[PDB]
Amino acid sequence: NREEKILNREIGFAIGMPVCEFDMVKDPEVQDFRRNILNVCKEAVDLRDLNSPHSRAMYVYPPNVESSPELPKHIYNKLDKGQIIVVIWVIVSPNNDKQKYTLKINHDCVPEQVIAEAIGKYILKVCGCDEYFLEKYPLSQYKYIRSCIMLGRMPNLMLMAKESLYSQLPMDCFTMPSYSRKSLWVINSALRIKILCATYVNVKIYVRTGIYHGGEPLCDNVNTQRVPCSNPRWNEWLNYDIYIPDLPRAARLCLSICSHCPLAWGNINLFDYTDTLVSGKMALNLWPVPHGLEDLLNPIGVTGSNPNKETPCLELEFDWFSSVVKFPDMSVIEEHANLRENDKEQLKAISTRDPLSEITKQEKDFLWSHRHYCVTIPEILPKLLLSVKWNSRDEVAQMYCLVKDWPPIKPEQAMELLDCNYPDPMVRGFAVRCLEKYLTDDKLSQYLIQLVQVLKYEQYLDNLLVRFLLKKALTNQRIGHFFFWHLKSEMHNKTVSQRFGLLLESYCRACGMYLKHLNRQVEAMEKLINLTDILKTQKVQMKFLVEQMRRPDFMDALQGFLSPLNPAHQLGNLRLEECRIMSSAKRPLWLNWENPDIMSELLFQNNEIIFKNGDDLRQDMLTLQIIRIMENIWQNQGLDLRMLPYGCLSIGDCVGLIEVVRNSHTIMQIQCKGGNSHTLHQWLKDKNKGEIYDAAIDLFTRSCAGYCVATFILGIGDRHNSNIMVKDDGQLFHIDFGHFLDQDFLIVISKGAQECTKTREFERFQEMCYKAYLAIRQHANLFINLFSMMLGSGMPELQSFDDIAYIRKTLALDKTEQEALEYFMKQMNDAHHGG
Ligand SMILES: Cc1nc(NC(=O)N2CCC[C@H]2C(N)=O)sc1-c1ccnc(C(C)(C)C(F)(F)F)c1
Repeated sequence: NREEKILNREIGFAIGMPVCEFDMVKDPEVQDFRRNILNVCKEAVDLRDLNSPHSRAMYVYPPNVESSPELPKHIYNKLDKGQIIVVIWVIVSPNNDKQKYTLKINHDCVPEQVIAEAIGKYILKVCGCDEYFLEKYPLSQYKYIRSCIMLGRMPNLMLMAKESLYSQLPMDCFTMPSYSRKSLWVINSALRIKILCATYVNVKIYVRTGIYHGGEPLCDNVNTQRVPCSNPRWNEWLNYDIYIPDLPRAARLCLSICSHCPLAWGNINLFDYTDTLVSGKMALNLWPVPHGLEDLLNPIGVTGSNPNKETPCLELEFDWFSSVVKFPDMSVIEEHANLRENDKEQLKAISTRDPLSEITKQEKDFLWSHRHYCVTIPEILPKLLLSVKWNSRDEVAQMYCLVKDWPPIKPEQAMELLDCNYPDPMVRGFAVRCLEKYLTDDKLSQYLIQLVQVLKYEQYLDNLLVRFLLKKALTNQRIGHFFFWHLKSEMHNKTVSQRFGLLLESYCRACGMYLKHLNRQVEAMEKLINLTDILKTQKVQMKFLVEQMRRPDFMDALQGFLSPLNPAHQLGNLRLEECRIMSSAKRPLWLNWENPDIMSELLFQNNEIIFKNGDDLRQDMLTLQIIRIMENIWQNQGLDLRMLPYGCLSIGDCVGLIEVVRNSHTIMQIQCKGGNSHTLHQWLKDKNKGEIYDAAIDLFTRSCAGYCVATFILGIGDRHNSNIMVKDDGQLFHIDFGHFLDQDFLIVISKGAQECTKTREFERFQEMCYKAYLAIRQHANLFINLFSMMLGSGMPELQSFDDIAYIRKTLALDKTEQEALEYFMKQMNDAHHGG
């Protein structure tokens, strides 16, 4: 076929695993997933082609927008009576002559008004990248115009006739592949499950078991007798304290061959995606030794079986009811389940506490009793759920009248419900139902790294989170682009390869034309991915890389595609001269691309990117996104702390891409230390003289107050002279993040004086440093939720809550607002010896 086979090899390249290899998968829980049940995502395509070509265009080019419509008061003061001056680079002649035009327009206007003033047949293109002003959003909402107003930059916006884009987007529609087309509450018996034997036991060995719903034990942890290692003929019908109807929906039984150190752990759902209590013999390969865990079991893991079949396999014999028993529908459960001194104040004391606050059982019973009032205060839902034992049918039934009827909570609050705890299929249903309705495309863009890692927390392959993420990826090629590259990064993990290959190929069938560009991205990456592996010492390196991009096969894949950091950055022919290799630890690729846009000179004549291959960049993105929200809740309250949360994307295993800031000058190891202690201020002064000397100092403090407290609140690592850089408008920021939660700058704030503490400018630096954590400690629930969502990300730092206790220490969440003022002051006056 010319429509089925046209796509099934492009897909095999854009995932790296042939669709044939997943056609031959014998596991019954893949074919049911891939069938038309997910292919209702074609409705997403129906959404993206509803009103052609405007709907198609808004799909293909996603606006980059700020989540804050109303411009803040200080940014409003950054404007001349709330007015921005923008240059319009009209092109009319067929030649290269450009007719520019300058306009003074109210910052609350719209691209339609810009079109009307400059002169609907035209669209505004950001001059130097394929950023397009298309939909009816205010000018100041776009990140380009908002950043222009913030930095006082001169905004550049060329005019292009719409036909130059409407006719530049060939259509590519959706063709389906060949695969297009008792009750557990009436039994009376304890949980009685047999261990047969282990096929590949490794050298009194016993199976330690237990029922878990979360990290919470659901009964006594039944064990086996101590058989000899040679012949593990267990054959034991272990009797669990858990009565079978009491088994909850997500109650994966946890095996542990234990020599009480677990030789091998493994989770197995006590249900399945069709709500069937697993029966019959089951030979499952067990997962390797727990990663940094000395627990009695390892419920911190994935359900199902191990794809690697060389691991010790244990044989099990589940319940034999001589029939099939199904978990009741939610209607039957719901039918089954069918004051101001502290009953209103203690509740608010709980709600305002972080989810990491260990709720006492004496207070868990208080939370449990006031179900009828905790429903009125929404932000307590993450804590009411933990106030319920999953040992019981009646307890969980009582909750299912609450979390199903719970009024929706704010999206950053509903993102905690998708962690390792809260593993109920309906808790995550509520979390995703809130995340769909309230989360916006740029907040989703920030939080997508979190949402990808919580696919692994839902127990079946056809989640509702999968549906949400796929539908969003089929409407913007930023959710699509970054979702695709997140999954491609997490393909190399065998644990989630089965999920993520199917998810990827579900996306590669309905993304559209972008797949080719996506392939051209992947191809362009896999040469660089190859190139780095070829590379794994500079002049030979420089000439080798020049030779390796001058070849026609290499130069073909490395030209005319889009940046994996920004598809709006239309990469053209490589600037062969300005591409080099650093003398760094992993030797990343400094790569420069000329802009095929006619007028490259406005934003940037050339596009610069760092290509790291060897270091994980999920923690780097985690730091940069925490920085982004911290800035957005500092620069929305009027505390004009200035910083740069820039682009970062890990494209595979420990391989990724970083947008170079060319404005930010050399590292301070040379820009300040010259690879004397007065170099930084002198260099900043000689590069900024006159009446402009205010901001170049004024924005330095606001660029050092917000990063001394960010490196504090999140416990970020050491700040060497090779880790910090500085712009020329006084801005500085940190670039080499990574692992965390584990004076030259002083004289600049005092404007060159060798004595700084006595100065008033140092005092204002302190008084904005304090206001920095005044609101960050007011917004701690968001940060705790975000940190908690990355526990199963595989990051070596976020393994358990014992590491998120570090941010608890740094923010001191237990103390009162007045008492927390001196908490930072102690370490702050310890760092610089007085303040
Ligand atoms: C965001 C960003 N902007 C840069 N800017 C220049 O390097 N510039 C700016 C122009 C000249 C050049 C220079 N020598 O000054 S670097 C950088 C960055 C971000 C993250 N990690 C790194 C490295 C180099 C430490 C790593 F780890 F990748 F090797 C760099």
